[PDB]
Amino acid sequence: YFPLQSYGFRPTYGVGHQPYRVVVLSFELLHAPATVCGPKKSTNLVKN
Amino acid sequence: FTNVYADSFVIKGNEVSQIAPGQTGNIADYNYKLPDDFTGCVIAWNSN
Repeated sequence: YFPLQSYGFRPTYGVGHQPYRVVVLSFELLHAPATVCGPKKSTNLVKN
Repeated sequence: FTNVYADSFVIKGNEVSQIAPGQTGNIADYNYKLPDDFTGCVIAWNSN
C-alpha cells in the first residue's frame, strides 16, 4: 500500500473532520543566551 | 476490543469512497451511515 492517504476536505463534513490550521511555537526558556523576544522597555543600569 | 462486530456487504467500484466516515450522498445515506468517529477497518476486495 502507498504510505500516504489524501483526505478530501469538504464544507459538508462535521467539525471533527473539518480542516484546522495549526502553528506550534517550540522554544526553550532556560537556555542561558537569547537572541530573540521581550516586548519590554529598558531602564538604566544602577551598577550598585 | 470487547466485540469486533464485523460487517459484510458487496458494492460496485464506485461506492468505495462512499463507505467512509462523514460522507453524504444517496449511497451511504440510504443504506450504511457509517457514522463519523467510529473506530473502523474497512477491507475492500475485488470479487469480479
